[PDB]
Amino acid sequence: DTTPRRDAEYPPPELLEALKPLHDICLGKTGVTEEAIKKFSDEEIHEDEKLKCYMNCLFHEAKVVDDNGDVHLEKLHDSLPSSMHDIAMHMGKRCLYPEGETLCDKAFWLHKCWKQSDPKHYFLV
Ligand SMILES: CC(=O)CCC=C(C)C
Repeated sequence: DTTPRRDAEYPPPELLEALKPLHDICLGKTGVTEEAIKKFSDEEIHEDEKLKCYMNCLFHEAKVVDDNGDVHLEKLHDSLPSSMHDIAMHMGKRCLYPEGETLCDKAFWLHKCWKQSDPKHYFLV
């Protein structure tokens, strides 16, 4: 079952809420559209270069990157609500080592990898 779970409990409302202002900042900086974000979240993987940098911006704004701006997966896992701890771990267990030239490339690589592993529970806002 690969259909996206979207209800009052999941994605966690408190997480969506905390991310919203970061979304406003990162959408403003990169010029990505809302539609591009929703389509990646809920339908099919697609390559939009501004979406990739939006994704990178979100990791930075969320303070889950190391000193070189790379995603620090332990910090990301700790920043998630406890209720999604196990799902996120299985979703990321074969996505440990991102490939790509730029920080935007590696951020896209991760998101794509998480979405392929568990498209029901994967989301982007
Ligand atoms: C937080 C997430 O989505 C992936 C984390 C992956 C680990 C801890 C192996």
